[PDB]
Amino acid sequence: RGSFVEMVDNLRGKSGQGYYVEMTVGSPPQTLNILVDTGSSNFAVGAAPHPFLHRYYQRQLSSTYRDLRKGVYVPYTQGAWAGELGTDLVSIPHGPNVTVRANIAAITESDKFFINGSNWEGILGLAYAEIARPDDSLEPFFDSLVKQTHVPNLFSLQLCGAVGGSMIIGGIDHSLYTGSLWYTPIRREWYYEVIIVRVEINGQDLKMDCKEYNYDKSIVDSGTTNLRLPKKVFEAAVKSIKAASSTEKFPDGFWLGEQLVCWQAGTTPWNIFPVISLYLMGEVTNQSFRITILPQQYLRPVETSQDDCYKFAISQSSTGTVMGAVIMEGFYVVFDRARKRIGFAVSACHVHDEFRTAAVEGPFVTLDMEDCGYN
Ligand SMILES: C[C@@H](NC(=O)c1cc(C(=O)N[C@@H](Cc2ccccc2)[C@H](O)CNC2CC2)cc(N(C)S(C)(=O)=O)c1)c1ccccc1
Ligand SMILES: [Cl-]
Ligand SMILES: [Cl-]
Ligand SMILES: [Cl-]
Ligand SMILES: [Cl-]
Ligand SMILES: [Cl-]
Ligand SMILES: [Cl-]
Ligand SMILES: [Cl-]
Ligand SMILES: [Cl-]
Repeated sequence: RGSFVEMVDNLRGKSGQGYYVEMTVGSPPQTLNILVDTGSSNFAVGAAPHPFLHRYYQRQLSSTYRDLRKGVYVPYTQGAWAGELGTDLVSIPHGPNVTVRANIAAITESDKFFINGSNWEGILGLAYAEIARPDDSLEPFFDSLVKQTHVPNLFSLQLCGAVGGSMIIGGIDHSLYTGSLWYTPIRREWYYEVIIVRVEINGQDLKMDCKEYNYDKSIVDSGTTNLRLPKKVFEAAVKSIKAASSTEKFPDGFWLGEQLVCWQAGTTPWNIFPVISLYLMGEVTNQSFRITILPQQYLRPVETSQDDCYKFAISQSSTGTVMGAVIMEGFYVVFDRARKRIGFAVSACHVHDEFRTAAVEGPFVTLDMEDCGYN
C-alpha cells in the first residue's frame, strides 16, 4: 500500500453540495466536518446552533481556546458569515499526524452560506494570506501547518463526483491518477492563479485572444461548483457548445442553468455533447498542455428515481475564470506550493463512459504566453 494510504478516501460529500474533511478542534476534542476550499483563506467553523448544522464548535468547552478579541466578516461570491477570531489546537485525524495551533473564526451568524443537507459545518480556506480577512496578517491554516511542523508544503486533491475523494497532505498518492502529471505555474500566490492560453470545444479552437480567458484572473477553486467564465468567453463557448451538440436542441434556459433536462435512468446520451479542453501554460518556454473534460463533468446531477435530471454547470463570471468542481472532478490536482506550481493528471475516479475519458495531454507549442495574463 502507498505511504499515504491513511489519507486516501478522507473526503465525503452529500449529494454534490461540497467536499469536506473531518477536523478535530480544541481540548477535549471536538470533530467537525469542514468544506475544503482552495478559493479562500480563512478557517472558520459554525459555533452556534443553526437548523442546517448537526454539530457546532463550543468554545466554552475547549480549555486551549484563546480569544483574539477581534471580529471577522467574510463575504464570498455566494453567501457570507460573521464571527469571532481566536486560536485553538487543530488536527486532521485522516490527514497528517501533527497538531497545530491555528487561527479559527467561530461563525455566529451567516447568510446563504451553510447548505441544508450538505453535512458540513465549517470551511477550510487553503489559499494564501493575501486574500484572508480581515487582512493578510491572519495566518491561514496551511501556513500554520508548514511553519509549525515538517509536513512538506504541498497538498493534492482528488474530488470524486457522482461523493467522496482524497486530500493527500504533504505528498502525492500514485493510486489516485493514471498517466503523467503535467504542471502549470502558480502566477501569483493569492488565489491559486494560473494562465489559460487556448480553449477548444470538440477540438475546435474558440480563437479568442488569450487575454480574454484570464480577464481579470483565472483560478483553481474547490469551493465553487461550476466552471465560471468571463462574459465574452461564456457567450462564445455556449455558442460553440450549441453548434457542436446540434443532434438535439435544448431550451435556451438550459444553457443558462435555469432549466433542467432529465433522461430515463441510465440512458443519457453523453455522445451528443462535446468535450471541452483548456490549455494551460507549461513549465518550459513556449510549451503548454491541455486538460479535457467530458459532459459527465459539466452536466451535474440534480437529485423520480427512474429519471436522471441534469443542470449545465458552465456559467458566467464578472471576476475571471473559476476552475471549480466541474474541472477538478476530472483530475487529480497537485497544489505544489513549495515549487509554485499546480499539477494535473487524469483522476482514477473521474466519471466517464465506454467511448471517452478525461485527458491531460502535451506538450503543445504556444507562443507569446506571457501576454495572456492580466496586469
Ligand atoms: C459548497 C458548494 N459551492 C457552491 O455551491 C458555490 C460556492 C461559490 C462560492 O462563492 N464559494 C466560495 C466558498 C463557499 C463555500 C460554501 C458556501 C459558500 C461559499 C469560494 O471561496 C469562492 N472563491 C472565490 C474566488 C471565487 C460559488 C458558486 N457559484 C457562483 S457557481 C453556481 O457558479 O458554482 C457556488 C460546492 C458544491 C459542489 C462542489 C464544490 C462546492
Ligand atoms: Cl449570496
Ligand atoms: Cl494564540
Ligand atoms: Cl504526516
Ligand atoms: Cl505536531
Ligand atoms: Cl510524494
Ligand atoms: Cl453576436
Ligand atoms: Cl450563478
Ligand atoms: Cl502559438
